[PDB]
Amino acid sequence: VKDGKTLNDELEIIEGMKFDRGYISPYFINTSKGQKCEFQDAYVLLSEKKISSIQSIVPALEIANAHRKPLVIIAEDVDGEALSTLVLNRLKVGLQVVAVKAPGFGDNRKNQLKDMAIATGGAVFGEEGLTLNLEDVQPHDLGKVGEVIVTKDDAMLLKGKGDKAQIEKRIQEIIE
Amino acid sequence: VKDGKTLNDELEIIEGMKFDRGYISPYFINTSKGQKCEFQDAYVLLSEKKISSIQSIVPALEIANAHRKPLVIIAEDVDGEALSTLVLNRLKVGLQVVAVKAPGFGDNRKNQLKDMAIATGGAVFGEEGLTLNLEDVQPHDLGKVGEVIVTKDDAMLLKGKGDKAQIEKRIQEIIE
Amino acid sequence: GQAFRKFLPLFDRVLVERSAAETVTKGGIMLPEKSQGKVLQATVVAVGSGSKGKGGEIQPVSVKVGDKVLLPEYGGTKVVLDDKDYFLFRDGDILGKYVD
Amino acid sequence: GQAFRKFLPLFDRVLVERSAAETVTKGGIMLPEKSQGKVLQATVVAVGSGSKGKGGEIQPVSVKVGDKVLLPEYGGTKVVLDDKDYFLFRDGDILGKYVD
Amino acid sequence: GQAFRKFLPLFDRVLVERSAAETVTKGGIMLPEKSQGKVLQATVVAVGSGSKGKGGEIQPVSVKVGDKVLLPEYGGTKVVLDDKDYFLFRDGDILGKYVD
Amino acid sequence: GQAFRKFLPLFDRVLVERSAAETVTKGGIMLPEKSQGKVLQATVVAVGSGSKGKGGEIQPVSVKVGDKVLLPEYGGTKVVLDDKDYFLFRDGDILGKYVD
Repeated sequence: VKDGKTLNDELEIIEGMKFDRGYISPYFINTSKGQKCEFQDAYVLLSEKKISSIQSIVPALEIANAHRKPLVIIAEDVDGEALSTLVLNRLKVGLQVVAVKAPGFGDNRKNQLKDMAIATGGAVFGEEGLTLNLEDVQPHDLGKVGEVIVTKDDAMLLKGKGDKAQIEKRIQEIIE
Repeated sequence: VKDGKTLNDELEIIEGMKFDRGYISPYFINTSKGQKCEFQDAYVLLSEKKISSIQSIVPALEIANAHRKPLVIIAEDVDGEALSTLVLNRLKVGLQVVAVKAPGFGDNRKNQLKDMAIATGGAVFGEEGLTLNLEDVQPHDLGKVGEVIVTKDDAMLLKGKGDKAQIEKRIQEIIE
Repeated sequence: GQAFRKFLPLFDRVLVERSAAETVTKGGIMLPEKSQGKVLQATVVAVGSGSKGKGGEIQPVSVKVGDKVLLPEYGGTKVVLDDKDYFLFRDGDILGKYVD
Repeated sequence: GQAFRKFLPLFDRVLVERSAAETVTKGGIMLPEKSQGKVLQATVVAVGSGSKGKGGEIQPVSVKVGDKVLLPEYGGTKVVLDDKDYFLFRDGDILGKYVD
Repeated sequence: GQAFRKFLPLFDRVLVERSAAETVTKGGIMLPEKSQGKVLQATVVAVGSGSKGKGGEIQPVSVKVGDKVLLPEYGGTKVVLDDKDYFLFRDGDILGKYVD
Repeated sequence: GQAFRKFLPLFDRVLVERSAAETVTKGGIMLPEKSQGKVLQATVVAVGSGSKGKGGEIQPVSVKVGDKVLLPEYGGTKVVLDDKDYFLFRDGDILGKYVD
């Protein structure tokens, strides 16, 4: 329950996977609408630690541009260098990308990004004891989500092709 | 006596050797159950000071993998390097290991690790005036335990093949 | 030694031009300018006559004009010719030659 | 002196390739990547023509191509050839040769 | 110059092995390991061919293999051969020879 | 060059022994041990064969064994022979000779 603002009561059913965090740079808006970045059948790059340099970010964008699909970059943060590369590729010829930070303070995000990965199907990069790096990515290593909405304060992934037989195992893990 | 939470009284008999300290990395869980690492007929590596480098930790794991038995690593702490080696060996092919810090806080840990060693049968590494190092270990230098349970807040060793004729001498020492 | 447009290096110096800036990537992506640093591959355009240190006869420079070379990282003086930046190194400092 | 793929080191420089990364151990365990540093054992692939310092005639490099050598720890420049990192040392800096 | 087990130093380097660790004392007492440092007495096992600096002909190393020598304190590189630590010094750095 | 008890210095090194400790004074008083420093007067007992630096033929050491010399203050390595501390200097570092 929250303190509403209208005169009546309202039931809002937040559906899918939504977290209270929006895009970083206000240049990814391709909607011509109420300040939204809207993708369909997009890739997902889930990184635990920051994407600092132009080196680490280039292979994922290469894969995305080769396959010609949009890309969301859910990471701890996008440094100014990779951010500048992303914005540059966006404002000219038109690679479809968008970037967002992680959901939770320090420890919760390490689990929540893994949940997002297995819900969409992929691998979190930069994990402590997994030794997965951004430089060696592959098209089967990126998550796939049907529809993505990113406004200035919240991101929503809706349809993650994430192998439900394994998200069910995750659900059992978290319920136990 | 403790402040219970249920409506009735309860008698809880903590059996074996239990200390209020759980596993470090939440990747050693091989239970598919209530967040437990459960071993049977495991080795025990008791270290007084930290296990920092990959150098010191490798021979014990070599012995464990050669004999094909699980391993518990009770030390003052497991540094990020040896921790990463352990987690890497765990998440892939599947060496059975688990690590925990020491029960005591000061000199009491220096006595309690020795008690655990002689209760399971082995040698505490890093002792002040004993000159026992991790780099030169042997299969008869590791403790042996029948059953081990490690949850997120407490570790329990149950059956230590520790030469009861000497643990009795220890008991006489501590009673005096 | 051979000269360039109204310029001639002295006793050892080699005047070279750095190669392209590498704006875009190999496959399909495109890069900014604050990154990418200074390219280490260059072409030699001016060569000093000969080495002063050599006793008696001068020891001529080994890298001949029109070659591609792998420059070092630090050593080098910025000269401007015709509003084009060229870099003057010493012949010992040039790491490798791209012979092919 | 002998060259490499469109590359040829200058006077004393020698271009070598570091050996394997040593991912797993001898017996049965397997290691991370942040550890294990840079391998000091390498193979020489490119050799400069001769030593500039030698008076009159050039003094040729002694480590010949195709040999295994124990590299030093610090000295060395990173070159990239065909998207493979090779390291250019000086011939004096190469510690030992694995003759066998 | 003479080699060792699949190893050969370059131009001056000498591969020696430090002597025993001196665990116990002379009379009857025994010592720890954090003490006793690194023993300065060693035996030479590998010797480089000859000195690069010497003009024309190479100047061969003076300490011959199989000798005992008083090593210096600081200078020296750690090499590992057959899982045994050997130390590579320069021939100028070796203080004295235990001739007897 | 001449050797000592199972010891022989390398090219320029010279092995000397410092003189007495000067416990008491000249007239009638006596002194402590924390004072009086290290005596600078010594006797040469071991001498290296010759100077490596000399071109072609080796240049033999000038101070011959059995001489008294005025040592410098700083330079010198501590060697232990037969549980007696001897000091290895270089021949250039020895200040003067007590000829008489």
